[PDB]
This record gives sequence, C-alpha cells and structure tokens, in this order.
Amino acid sequence: RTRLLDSEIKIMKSEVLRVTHELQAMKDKIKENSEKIKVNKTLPYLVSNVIELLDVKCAVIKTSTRQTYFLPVIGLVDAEKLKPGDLVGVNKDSYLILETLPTEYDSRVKAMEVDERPTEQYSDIGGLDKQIQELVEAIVLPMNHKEKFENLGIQPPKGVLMYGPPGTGKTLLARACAAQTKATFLKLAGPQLVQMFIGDGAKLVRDAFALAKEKAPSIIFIDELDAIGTKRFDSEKAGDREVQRTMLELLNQLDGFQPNTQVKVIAATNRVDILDPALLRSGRLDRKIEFPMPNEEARARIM
Amino acid sequence: CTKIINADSEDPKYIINVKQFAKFVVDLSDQVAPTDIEEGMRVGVDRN
Amino acid sequence: KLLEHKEIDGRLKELREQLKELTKQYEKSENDLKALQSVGQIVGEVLKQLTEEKFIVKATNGPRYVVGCRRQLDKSKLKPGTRVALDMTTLTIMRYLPREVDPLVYNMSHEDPGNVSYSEIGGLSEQIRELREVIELPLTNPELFQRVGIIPPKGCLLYGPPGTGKTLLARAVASQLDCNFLKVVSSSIVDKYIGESARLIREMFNYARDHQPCIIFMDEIDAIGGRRFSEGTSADREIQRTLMELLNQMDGFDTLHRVKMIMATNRPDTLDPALLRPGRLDRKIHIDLPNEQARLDILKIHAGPITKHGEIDYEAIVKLSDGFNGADLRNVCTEAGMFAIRADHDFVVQEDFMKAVRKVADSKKLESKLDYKPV
Amino acid sequence: CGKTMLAKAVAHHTTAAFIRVVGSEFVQKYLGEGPRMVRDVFRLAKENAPAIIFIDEIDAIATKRFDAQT
Ligand SMILES: Nc1ncnc2c1ncn2[C@@H]1O[C@H](COP(=O)(O)OP(=O)(O)OP(=O)(O)O)[C@@H](O)[C@H]1O
Ligand SMILES: Nc1ncnc2c1ncn2[C@@H]1O[C@H](COP(=O)(O)OP(=O)(O)O)[C@@H](O)[C@H]1O
Ligand SMILES: [Mg+2]
Ligand SMILES: [Mg+2]
Repeated sequence: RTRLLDSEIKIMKSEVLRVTHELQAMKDKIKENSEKIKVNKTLPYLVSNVIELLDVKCAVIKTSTRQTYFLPVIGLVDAEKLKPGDLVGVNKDSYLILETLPTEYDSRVKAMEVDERPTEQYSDIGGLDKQIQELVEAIVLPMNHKEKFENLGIQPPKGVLMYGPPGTGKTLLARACAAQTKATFLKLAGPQLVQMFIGDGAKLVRDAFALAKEKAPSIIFIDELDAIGTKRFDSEKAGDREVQRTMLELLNQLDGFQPNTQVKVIAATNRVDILDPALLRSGRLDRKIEFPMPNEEARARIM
Repeated sequence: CTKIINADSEDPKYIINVKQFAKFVVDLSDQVAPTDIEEGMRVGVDRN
Repeated sequence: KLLEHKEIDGRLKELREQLKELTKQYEKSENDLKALQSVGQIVGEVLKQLTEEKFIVKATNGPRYVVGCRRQLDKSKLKPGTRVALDMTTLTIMRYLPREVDPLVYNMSHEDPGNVSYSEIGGLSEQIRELREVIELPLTNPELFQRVGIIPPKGCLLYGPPGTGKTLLARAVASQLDCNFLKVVSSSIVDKYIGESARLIREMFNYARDHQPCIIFMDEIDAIGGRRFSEGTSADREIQRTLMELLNQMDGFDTLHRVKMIMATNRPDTLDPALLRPGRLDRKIHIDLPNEQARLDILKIHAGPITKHGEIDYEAIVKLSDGFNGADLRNVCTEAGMFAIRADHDFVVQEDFMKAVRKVADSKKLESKLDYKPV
Repeated sequence: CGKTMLAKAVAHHTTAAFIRVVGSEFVQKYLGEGPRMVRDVFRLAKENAPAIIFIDEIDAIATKRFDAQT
C-alpha cells in the first residue's frame, strides 16, 4: 500500500472541489433567476403574429398594434417549434417573444359548442325507424367500428341531409343523437354565417371546421341550410355575393382540396328547390333522406 | 374596460381584448375571485 | 497496491460530475442572462437616396422619415425599393434585409401532402395531355415555340358540372412541383380591411416572380371573379377593385413568362368577359359527363379495393348509368358496401350494385340540370 | 383592342419622361398614403420633365355611387 494515500489525497481534493462546485452553480442560479422573474413579472404580454423566421436565426413579427418588428435574437422559445403564421406573447419594451400561445378561436365559435347533453331517446320518436336506423348506422358505426369499414375496405359515407315538411321532426333526431354519442357535438344556425363585414362568415367557417378538425371525435350540425345555401344567379346591376362567398368556402372547405374523414355532417332543411346543386352533388352531402307524414300508426304513437 | 377572449389551464394567464389595440396576457386583482371571470366577458382593467 | 486508488476515484469522477452538469444548467440559463437584451429594428423601406448619408425611409406604420446609416454597411447597396431594418431609439438604418414572404402565402405554398397520381384519374386523357401542353411541354422545351415564332399561352381554365374531377386533376398536378405550385381557394384572399385583399394578389405574384417556373391554381373563382355591376351594395366596390388589380396584373405591362395560371369553376356564367378574354384566359377546357366507356373506366377505378366475388357484370351498371358524375360512381361503390354492412357479408354480392344504382339514380331526381356554357 | 398595347408602343417610341401607374394601388390601408401618393406623382411629373402620366383601370377609383358610412 504505497500510492493509495496519494490517489486518495487527489480524490479528496476532487471532493473538496465538488463542494465549491455545487456551491458554485447553486450560487449561479440566483442571479439568473432574479432577471428571469424580472422578465416573467412583465406578465402583460403584448401578443403578436410570427410573420417570418429568418436563417441569417432571426425573425420578424407583427404585434396587434399593427407594428412590425425585426429581431436578431429570438428569446426563450427556440426556432424549431416556431413557424411563420404563429402567435406568441411578447415583451412590451424589448419586443422579445417569451411564450407560445396556442390557438385563435372566436367567442362565437365557443358559443357553438354544447356542454348540456339534451337527453332524448329513440322511443320518443315513433314511426321513423328506417330513417332513424340509416341515420345512426351512417354516423355511429364510422365512430365505433372503423376496422369494419376497413375490413371490406371503403371510404365511409360523408354528409347526410334531411328534408321534408317542417313538422315531421328534424331537430328531434339531432337532439336525440346529441344525447346518444359522447363526442364533440357542434351545432350551427342558418344565417349564423351571415355577416356585415366581408370575409367574417368565411373565417367563421374555417375556424369552426378548424375546431372540428381539432376534436377528432366530432360531428357538425347545420339547421336551416337554405339561409346561406341559395342557388346562385347571374345578374348585373344588383345581386348579393357575400353569402355566396361563405357558401363557396363551405363547398371547398367541406369537400374537395385536402379532404378528411374525421367529421360527419348533418344538415337539416325543409325545402330543396332553393338550394344550389353544387352542395347536392354526391359526396358533399351523401345521404339525402326525406321525412314523410305519419301514416296512421305513427300518429297514434306520437300522441 | 375590455373584453376577455379566454383563459388557460393551471394558471390565470388570461387573454384579453380591447376595442382597437392589441391583445395582452392579463391577471386578476386580489379583490375578486377567479370564478366569475368567465370567458367572453367585459372587465374593468387598469391602464398600467 | 493501487486497489484503493480506483475505489477513491469513484467519488472524484462523480464529484466533478456535480460541477459539469449543474454548471451546464447554469450555462443554458446564463445564455438568457444577456440574450434577453435585443431591441427591435423597425421594418422599413428605402424611398430614394438624398446624399451619401442623407437617406429617406417610410415604415409599415405611417409617416415618412429622414434617416442616416452605419458607416460600414454598403451605402451604395441601398437601392430605392429595398426592405431594410432600422433603429428604434436614434432612428438609424442598421441592416439591409431581403424580401418578405407574407406568411399567408407561405401557408399557401407547401402544405399539401396529397400524392394522388394520373393513374387514379381516368376518362379524360385528351384533356390530360391538353392541360399538360401548357404546363409541362414549354417548361421543358421552349425552342419549338421559338422557332415557329409564337409565344406559349399564359393560362387556361376548367369548367363543367360538379364532380367531374376538376379538383382531382389539379391535385394530380400538385404531386409534381412541390415548391412552386400555389393553390388558391378564392375565399382566403378577402378580409374586412381596406386594401389587404389586394395586397395578397400583389405579393402572391411577387413571389411568383421570385420563383420563375411556377403554377398558380385558382379554384372556385366565382366568389372573386364576378361579371361587373352597376354598383348596388357597398361590398362589391373594393372587390371589383380587387378584381381589376388582378386583370392588370395578368397581362398589363409585364412579360408574363413561366407563370402559368390554371383556373376552375362550376358556372362560367357569372364571369367578367374581360376576364374571359383570350388575351388573359387562353384556353377554356370543357369537362363533361362521362360516356359509357368513361363510366366503365371510373367504375373500374373505384371498384378496385372491394372484396367481391367474380360475377360483376360492369356493363349493366354502366347501362343503368345515365348522366352520372365522377363521384357518384364512388357513391355506388361506397354504398354497395353499405348494403354489405347489413347481414354481415364481408364480401360484396353483385346484386347490391344494381340496388345501389337504383337508389343513386332516383336520389338525384331533385337536381337542377344546368349546363353553364361559358360566354 | 390594343388598349395596353398602344400605350406600350407610345411608351417605347417616346422621348419624354413616361410615368406608368396602376390605378388600383392608391387604396392603401393607412390614411393619407393615398392622397400623398396622388400628389407626389404629379409633383414628379412637374419637376421631372414635360412628362406623360398613364393610368389604367380607372373604374377602380372613379365610380358613380358613394357611401359615407364605410
Ligand atoms: N370519371 C371519374 N372517375 C374517377 N373518379 C372521378 C370521376 N369523376 C370524378 N371523380 C372523383 O370525384 C371527385 C369530384 O370530381 P372533381 O374533383 O373534378 O370535382 P371538383 O371540380 O373538385 O368540384 P368543385 O371544384 O366544385 O369542388 C374528384 O376528386 C375525383 O377524384
Ligand atoms: N316522433 C315524432 N314525430 C313527429 N314529430 C315529433 C315527434 N316527436 C316530437 N315531435 C315534435 O315535432 C317537432 C320536431 O321539430 P322539427 O319538425 O324538426 O321542427 P322544424 O323542422 O320545423 O324546425 C318537435 O318540436 C316535437 O314537439
Ligand atoms: Mg330544426
Ligand atoms: Mg388592357
């Protein structure tokens, strides 16, 4: 035993350096956290929109004070999780971005979402069991047996429409299935996509279908589609257009470029001849079912 | 006075909105509970 | 013996590990001790040059300013027209900048992963090569048009009934370029602001001049197109302004080269004839209802991945198929499996096709039957 | 009918200063940029030369009906 005292003396010197090492970084946290809570106590965050992310690394944003800003240094958020078109919470004076704010959802879109579960059951609906059956299997089974449609292998049906006399029960099935399935039910009014300013109803379409894109179990309802679904017409000197704008993004945003099978559409009208046949094609609205008048027995059943 | 866009989970960290100007992450006072600061609501907000 | 040496060094290595790890954790936060000190560089633009030091700018905010620069930053390179960076406090130009990309167009550029091919489409191959003639042939071989002495066309459009493959064709084109195919939904280009609907048509095509071989696709132009008006409502004023920006930007005072425009509509009746001019829209591609052979084609296209039994007389389906679309055959092939979904038949029997055509056939009794001939 | 083409030919064979503006760009988002954008063009035509202004799509600006509510 000769060198164990020298190497043990060196190891004891290394632990004696470890004491001032843990004390060194443990002293190093205070002065950096003191300015970290200084830039975090600036909690009023002037949010912006990420215009562009440079490569000569840098970025340009625009605050919602309509003010553009170049910056050389990004900040606490790195460049990799960012992209042009985002929206972040930014320091006021430095104009230095700090956080990542998630979404851009309108309050009217938040009003569209139910949280009530209006309880209805199918034996409260007598004498419509064919339309009830083909309605339920067209929506519920692409939400519970997906490998059954993939077993044979087909794209599942997409878009159902109900039409008929306005007293035959059309809201009733929607509130029924809204009580049945435990998904993100989302309802719409007819002239709800009608705005004074231009483009607001169209952005209201893409925001709602962005939210229904987000909730992957989700189905969308439309009541009284003919308020917006008026057939177009060629007219000089006059004629509305703005409703047909939102109708056209309802067409394209519904079906066409970049489709998906995540939402199912339930549309309710009473009159058909007003409607533009562009939504009546085959695939935008697949299953067009009418609700006739009760024969005798369903009249006994309702009362 | 302003208008609330939304809150977030785990934290107050409110998202506010005003008439023309930009949008901020804002906070309560000590005088009120976070209960009736529900989303889509007008609130009186100090200038500083 | 050095046996107690290696027993001693085990506290020395982990002793220095408490230095290295927590010191690196203090270093990563030590970057933010000074990294949070950058101040903005207000995005401006050079108007002209007065003297070597007297420059003149205007922000994206408001008023026009007189400004100086740094003495090391290539003042000769400050051309009237460039996008530069400023100072907030003393108002001096700090750094020249490249052009902007206005991220609606960046989020118009390359967000389609649709990898559909020409094998999927079928029945309109004359229109396939016809549409190929403008976007693929002179982009690879200009010398024949140069020797003949005529310029290749600027743009062409697609019209017909809904569900004939007008979107599907442009998606088949979209699986070829991946960098310079800009697709337009004709509804994102409008907002409630003053000229921002026109700024988009400015800078989409500025980006089109930035990337020289490029394709602009225009889906459902009837929202923005219009014929004209005698000025009824207050909304269509600035939309006519937005359209007349587009018409001058097509072939007004510009060599419109290598930027090919493909359009599509369901009704070419609500359009401006000035937009329908053969100077601007050069070819009008008519896509009609399929014949019996083309319905046989699309039927065999959508009839591919279907578990069936080999007794399918495809002739009878086509024989009851009269006036059908390109998508309702996919509705029939979809809905024969909607007969197979009851009684738990994993296969598909031949009968459910004729049931399916007898349901799809009278399902479209409520159609409007318009042909929409362009004028 | 050669509306743009004739201005191209005159603008090609001209000897005076030619100023070529696009008559749907005076609608800026900001106030005043439009009117100042109107006046400095004619100021540059004044100071520059015995010059020629060209304006296309006048229907983008000069219409008939108006509305002091937007
Ligand atoms: N004959 C056919 N054979 C195979 N598939 C077809 C046929 N016709 C249509 N389809 C399919 O059905 C869909 C509807 O056709 P298409 O995409 O041309 O309509 P569209 O012009 O996009 O409609 P809109 O532009 O009005 O939204 C297409 O995506 C296409 O794949
Ligand atoms: N099984 C049923 N058949 C027919 N009508 C019913 C049935 N059950 C309830 N109703 C009544 O019919 C109405 C159905 O609404 P609905 O006809 O969709 O209204 P509208 O179509 O006019 O908007 C309900 O208000 C309800 O009171
Ligand atoms: Mg109803
Ligand atoms: Mg012209």
